Amino acid sequence: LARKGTGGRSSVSGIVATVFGATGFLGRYLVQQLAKMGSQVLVPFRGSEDSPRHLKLMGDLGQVVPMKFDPRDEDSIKAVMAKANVVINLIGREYETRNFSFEDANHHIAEKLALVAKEHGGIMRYIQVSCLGASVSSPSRMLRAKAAAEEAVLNALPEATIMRPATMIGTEDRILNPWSMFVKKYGFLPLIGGGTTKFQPVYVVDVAAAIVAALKDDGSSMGKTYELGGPDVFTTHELAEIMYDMIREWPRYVKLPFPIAKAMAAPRDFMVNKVPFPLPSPQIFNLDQINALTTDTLVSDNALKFQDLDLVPHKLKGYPVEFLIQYR
Amino acid sequence: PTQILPPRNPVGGARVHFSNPEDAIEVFVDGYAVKVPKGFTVLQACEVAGVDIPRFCYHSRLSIAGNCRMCLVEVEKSPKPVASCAMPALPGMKIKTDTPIAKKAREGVMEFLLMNHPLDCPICDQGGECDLQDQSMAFGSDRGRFTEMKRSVVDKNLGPLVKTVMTRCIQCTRCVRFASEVAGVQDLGILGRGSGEEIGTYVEKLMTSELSGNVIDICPVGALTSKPFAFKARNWELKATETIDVSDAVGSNIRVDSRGPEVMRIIPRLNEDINEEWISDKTRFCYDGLKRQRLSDPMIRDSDGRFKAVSWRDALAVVGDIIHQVKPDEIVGVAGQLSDAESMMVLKDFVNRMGSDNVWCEGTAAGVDADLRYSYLMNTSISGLENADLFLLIGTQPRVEAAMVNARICKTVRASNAKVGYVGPPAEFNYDCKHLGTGPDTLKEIAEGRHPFCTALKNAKNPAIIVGAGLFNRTDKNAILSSVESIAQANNVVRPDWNGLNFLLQYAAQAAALDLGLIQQSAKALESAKFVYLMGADDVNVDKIPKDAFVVYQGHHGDKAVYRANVILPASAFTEKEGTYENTEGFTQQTVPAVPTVGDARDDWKIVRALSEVSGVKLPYNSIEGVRSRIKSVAPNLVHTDEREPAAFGPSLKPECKEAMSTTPFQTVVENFYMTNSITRASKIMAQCSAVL
Amino acid sequence: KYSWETLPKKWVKKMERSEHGNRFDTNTDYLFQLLCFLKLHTYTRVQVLIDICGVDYPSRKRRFEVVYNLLSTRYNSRIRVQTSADEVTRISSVVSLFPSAGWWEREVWDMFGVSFINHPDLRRILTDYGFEGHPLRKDFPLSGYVQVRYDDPEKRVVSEPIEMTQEFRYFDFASPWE
Amino acid sequence: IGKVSGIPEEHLSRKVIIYSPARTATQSGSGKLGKWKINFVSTLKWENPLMGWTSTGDPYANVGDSALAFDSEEAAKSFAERHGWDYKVKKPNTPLLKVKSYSDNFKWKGN
Amino acid sequence: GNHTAKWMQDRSKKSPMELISEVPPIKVDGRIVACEGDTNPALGHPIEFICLDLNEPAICKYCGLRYVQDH
Amino acid sequence: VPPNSANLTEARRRVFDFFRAACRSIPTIMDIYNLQDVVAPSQLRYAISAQIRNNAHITDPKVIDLLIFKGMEELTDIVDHAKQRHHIIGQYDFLKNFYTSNY
Amino acid sequence: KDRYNASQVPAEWHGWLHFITDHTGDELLSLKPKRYGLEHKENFSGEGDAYIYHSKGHTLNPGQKNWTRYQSW
Amino acid sequence: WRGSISKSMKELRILLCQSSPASAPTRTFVEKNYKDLKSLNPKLPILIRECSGVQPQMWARYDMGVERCVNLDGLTEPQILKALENLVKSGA
Ligand SMILES: NC(=O)C1=CN([C@@H]2O[C@H](COP(=O)(O)OP(=O)(O)OC[C@H]3O[C@@H](n4cnc5c(N)ncnc54)[C@H](OP(=O)(O)O)[C@@H]3O)[C@@H](O)[C@H]2O)C=CC1
Ligand code: SF4
Ligand code: SF4
Ligand code: FES
Ligand SMILES: [Zn+2]
Repeated sequence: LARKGTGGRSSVSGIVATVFGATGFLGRYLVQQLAKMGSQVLVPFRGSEDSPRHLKLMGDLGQVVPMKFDPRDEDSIKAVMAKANVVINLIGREYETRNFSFEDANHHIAEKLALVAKEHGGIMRYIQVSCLGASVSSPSRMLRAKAAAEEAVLNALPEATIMRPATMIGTEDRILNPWSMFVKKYGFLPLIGGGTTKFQPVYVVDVAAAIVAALKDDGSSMGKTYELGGPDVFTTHELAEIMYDMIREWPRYVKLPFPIAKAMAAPRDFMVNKVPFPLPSPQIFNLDQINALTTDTLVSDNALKFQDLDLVPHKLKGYPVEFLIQYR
Repeated sequence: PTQILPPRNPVGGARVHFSNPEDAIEVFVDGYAVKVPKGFTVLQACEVAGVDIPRFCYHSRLSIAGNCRMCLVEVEKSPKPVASCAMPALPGMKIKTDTPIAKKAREGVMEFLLMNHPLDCPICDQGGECDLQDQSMAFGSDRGRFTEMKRSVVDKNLGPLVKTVMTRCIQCTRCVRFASEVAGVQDLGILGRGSGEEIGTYVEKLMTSELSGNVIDICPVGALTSKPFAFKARNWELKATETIDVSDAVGSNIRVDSRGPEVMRIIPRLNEDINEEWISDKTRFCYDGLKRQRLSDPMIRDSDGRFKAVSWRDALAVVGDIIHQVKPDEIVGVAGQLSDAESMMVLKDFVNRMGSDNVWCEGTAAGVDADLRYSYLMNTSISGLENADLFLLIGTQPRVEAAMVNARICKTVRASNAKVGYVGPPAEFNYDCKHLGTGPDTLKEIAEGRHPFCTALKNAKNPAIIVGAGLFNRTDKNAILSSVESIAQANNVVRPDWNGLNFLLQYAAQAAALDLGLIQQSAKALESAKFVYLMGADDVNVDKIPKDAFVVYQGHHGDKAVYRANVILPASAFTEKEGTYENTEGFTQQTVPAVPTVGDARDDWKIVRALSEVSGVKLPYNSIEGVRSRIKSVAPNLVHTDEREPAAFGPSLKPECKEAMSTTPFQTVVENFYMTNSITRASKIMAQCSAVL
Repeated sequence: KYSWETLPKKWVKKMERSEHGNRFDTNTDYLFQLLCFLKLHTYTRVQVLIDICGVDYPSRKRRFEVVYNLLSTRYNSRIRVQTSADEVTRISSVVSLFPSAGWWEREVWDMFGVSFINHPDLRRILTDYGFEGHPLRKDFPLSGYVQVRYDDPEKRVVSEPIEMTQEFRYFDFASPWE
Repeated sequence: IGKVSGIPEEHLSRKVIIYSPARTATQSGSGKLGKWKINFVSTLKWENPLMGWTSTGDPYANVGDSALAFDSEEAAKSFAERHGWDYKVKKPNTPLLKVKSYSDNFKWKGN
Repeated sequence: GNHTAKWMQDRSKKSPMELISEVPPIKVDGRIVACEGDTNPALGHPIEFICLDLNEPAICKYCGLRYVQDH
Repeated sequence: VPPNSANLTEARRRVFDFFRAACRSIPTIMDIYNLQDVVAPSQLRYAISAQIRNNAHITDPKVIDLLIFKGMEELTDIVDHAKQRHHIIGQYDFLKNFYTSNY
Repeated sequence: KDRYNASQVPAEWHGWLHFITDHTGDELLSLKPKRYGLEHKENFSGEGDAYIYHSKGHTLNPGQKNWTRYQSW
Repeated sequence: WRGSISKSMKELRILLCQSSPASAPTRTFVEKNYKDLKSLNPKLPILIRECSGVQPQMWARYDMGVERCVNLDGLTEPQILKALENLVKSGA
């Protein structure tokens, strides 16, 4: 955009972004890309002010302005998107919480940010982030919601990019860090469904590099739902094989039939019932993540891949997984 | 005992000009002999000895004065400290610049100057760059005994350029001499006597003269300061680049004093061969342009009529497509008056390989003769005009266009009593002008020796005949130039050692253009032409271009060409780039980039070469040094920078002549001089200088 | 001064001063030999290498000037033996005579780049570990070349990218007339 | 001596200008002349959008003017050629001490 | 004003330009005034001697105070 | 180490000495910083050789001495855990510029 | 008695209370300037925006000024 | 002396040099030939350009911007004129 600089960390890029999901595992890499290529980031946080503290750095003195906002209350989303031209949406959950349901956290928000950005005429690029294979009739209610979110962000706001990152790996992720700390149940890894799932993980740095690459691009990458798949189409068991290469442990997997898992994840699905107590965020056994685990639709079809962003993803061996060394 | 004395070279590397190596007077500056030509004041006999004598009113360009006694060196056998500025060095004179009597005299005077002087140093615009502050902090006493009521003076209104605080002014008379002599307008005066002395116009009279903004550099005190540079910066913040100027084709030297990304103040700098230490008020206060109305994003035209600030890929793509889908002979490449040599070379090499030959500078009218380089140069150097005996300014109004050429003409009318003849429109001249005639008829009257001034032009030893390129626009340009060269051959003007024939130009690019052969062959270009490619040309008549022409204005400001432009390409200014310029006398300066380009602007040559590669034509070079090698190919004059390359071919090669038009007398080529180009038109200072007329 | 009479004339090669502290601007070859003199000598007993001040004159041909200060706790006097070694001239090291010269010469090499001959453990002492460039030179910009360091997705790591900061404002205070 | 100097590669292909700063036209004093300075063009200076102040990105922003001033074109050229810069020396324009005297103000215009 | 609209975004406290343009000009006797500052010559600006030959008030550049001849 | 480089011959000899030192030290480099899986010994030898060859046109002996000293400094600070590892893995036309900036 | 912190002590007393002077705030209140005198502000550092201070480009300050010295076209 | 230059070439650039020992044959050629050449081609840009030391060349721009470079390093006046004749012939 109106870029006046050389690199970043003091440059300008005319991108005063509001990364709605910045205080999150994908958010810290995307905010660092947007604010290391020298552009403002209006990180909106939901609760504790300690959430975006790790984002006050990685941006030079107001290039990252953490702001407070209530997800269900507008006139605050409009205040966060007051001075903005890019609005990325990383607000998503893999687990239903007693207060915010799957739609009220994946679909009824993305549609709401879409509408309140449409109203705030001036949002040049609105990126919408949803999981890969999030198409309607997918088992996991998280993916059906995330599909409705795409359909409502494109309808209510055309020329709005839609990344489709598959399960993203990296430090502080929700895919590998639960498996480790469950290998700390004495090497016991419960790969569910027998590892027949075929899903294409991707180094979160490269998902961020794609989310920024659709901003730095021209008028293209508007309304075109990418699929940030990644290389080396894996299987859950095979991906676990690479963890045990980093964390020094001996592969001691077990297979779990899907009924056994869905029964093991039958608790923590009474979230709307147990009102006077919030449940502890089901990490590995998530009935909805399991419904997604069943069908191996998490593979990039002939839709737009990283190749349509002049970008090639990193592998999943070596550094893009070296966050596991802290578990040795 | 085998000592190592310092070299003792002149004060500023000052070239000492012996009129002959025989009359070298030898004087002792602090017991160190120095050989100075006959007539050197003691101050110059010390500036030859490296001794810097503190001077308040002694300017080398200006006359000599005793309005203050800050120098007072003690010569050997005089009863009183002699003012060094006026005492001519006599052979054997012993000058003691640091003897206790000299230092006490300097401290005495610097106490008197700081006695009635107000404590305005914090609020003084020239607080850091002050002769009074730097002479008090170096030669004047550390304390002042005057504790009484200083005198104070009201602030005279001297126009929208020179802010005046006469209380600070020390009445050294330097400006009242500069306006009387160099500027030659005679408006300033030392009204009154005693401490009540007040410098300025007795009646409220804006300094209507151009070239009168240099009084601030002349002024050794804050008193006279740039009102545009009201207080915006300080003498220490300003990072200085030794750039050149492009407003007028004199190509005056300059220091673009910039603070960060913007040009705070444009100040002259010594270059004895173009502008001694003076720059026109068109150059001092055009810096305000470079920050107003700048084009910062490449805007193409949508399906409505308003612009759309697309990126560079899209704008270059649309321009390339529209040149691919047009007939070749319909491409024209009008190049702006501020365009450097490189970008004009790139424009030529682009619109050439596109199958056209319709590139030309903005000012050069149809059928210019750019073959022989004397035909558009000031063959006699701008310094050479100091040796001229008689001038014949054929039109050319040199006070208006090429103001430093007129400054040299006025200096060499005052110093050596030269007499000028003027065949042009009725104008106002600093000096005695002796207007001859209004039209070309009186030019024939001189060509045929039937004029009372032809007998003057004959008898003069070294004559000069300035013919402004403003009369190339007339249809009978060959006839006028033939009569000019007839006057030359008749009065022995252009002779092997003088070459008094010289044409001045009014556009900075015009010399470099006519050097690269950027000639408008004829009309029927810019008409029946469908890819007009204005390269920063605002003064091109956009009423000539056909309505269906896809004008692509690669300017940096845009006044009227931008409104017509079907696609804009924002370029850099003259300070933001590094462009090789050629002034009228053939001197080839080279600007040095001061401030960063605004927004998403690019270099002129970069834009044209990128448009070339987008539009398919593979152009050999890809850098600034490459295109300078291409210039060396097409015109090596514009590669040997900072060196004038005289044209070794007189007018005896121009083929033949025609008849000069009786009607249509010489027309004023520059109407304003305060709005001559785009930088100057979009400025907030030049506009409002319209009151200065 | 007594020290100049006894000293071999060749050792005080280039220069010699006589105020603001006296100095023997010597040659780099005769330096540690000159430092051997003035120490372990009965009438000139310095024994104390106070300081080794690298000084960079860009306009010289021998850029640097390794100014060895020397105190004489016995005779209560201070002599400043100097040298001159450009960027690629290994100069003799006097860590063998005054063992305090170890760190001072590490600092002279770090800041400037005047490598020291047979100096054991000649390793960058002051600047950063991966520091490339020699700071206290003149041509080394104040803000450094690549010396910003910020945290990033390469967690627990501070990168070393190219530098960008509010531009250091150099003020041209220096006035004419000196 | 460019490679051993630790300067990064991208700043040894820099194009400098070895000028001699002309006299400040405002003050008629030659006490700052004859100090040749390399001029790393260093034109890229944006405005840090939080506060009004500027913000360079080139490391050689100030050292061209500040603290790096030689005393002769030969030493400055030797410096900019050791380090491998592409120096274009811009000669300093010096003044002619033309003979002038006081008694020329009171010249007689004959009649 | 417009200059004062560059540094002050409050726009409720009176702009210093108005605070000084609303103070009346000070009558005096002679043709030159002192305006050493507020009152204490050491807590004000360097003494600025102003000329009152004109009819209109001549402002003190440092303090904005205005003086008239009062003949 | 005294600059015995009174000629390019001794300097080249000690260049080969430093090259042999770095090559025979690559084992510990790969061990301490864990590159035995990302990089091959052929590739690290390739990089060291491309370094020593990138600066091979040095007709000055003392400049070669100083280059070898900087290289030994780099190595000794890579052998020991003085510098980190995420740089060691990194240590191992006109139009496309014009579109980005003006420089 | 709750929510107190330093810097709530106005300038009239912040002298007497740090022993810099011996003039109680009831004595310096005849010296506080009436024309430009401003009440204290407790140093609202962190207590929500529009109480905290903001520069003129922070994007939280109402009226975020643009510093581009060049006036675009 | 050729006449058909304005209809074949687009411009002719002769990079003689001011006062070199060499490039003097080029100056003689121009001095003796340019008057007649331009009187015969009243509109062609026959560009004469000076220098300090540039080898005396003779360039020529044809239709589509191509350029023949003929170096007159030692060619005499008739040799230079024959070179120009070859230039004119190689464009038509
Ligand atoms: N993690 C993965 O492996 C995959 C994730 N994705 C998608 O990437 C995006 C970001 O991922 P990641 O950062 O790991 O996700 P997280 O679950 O860690 O949440 C990221 C952000 O979402 C915000 N958020 C979530 N739900 C709500 C809500 N109801 N109201 C307000 N804010 C909310 C969080 O706020 P707070 O921190 O305060 O809770 C945080 O800022 C999501 O759309 C996610 O589904 C794509 C592929 C798979
Ligand atoms: S001219 Fe200005 S800065 Fe210099 S001494 Fe006088 S008041 Fe002070
Ligand atoms: S106004 Fe300036 S130049 Fe004129 S007499 Fe006063 S101090 Fe000298
Ligand atoms: S300047 Fe020479 S004495 Fe006044
Ligand atoms: Zn006052």
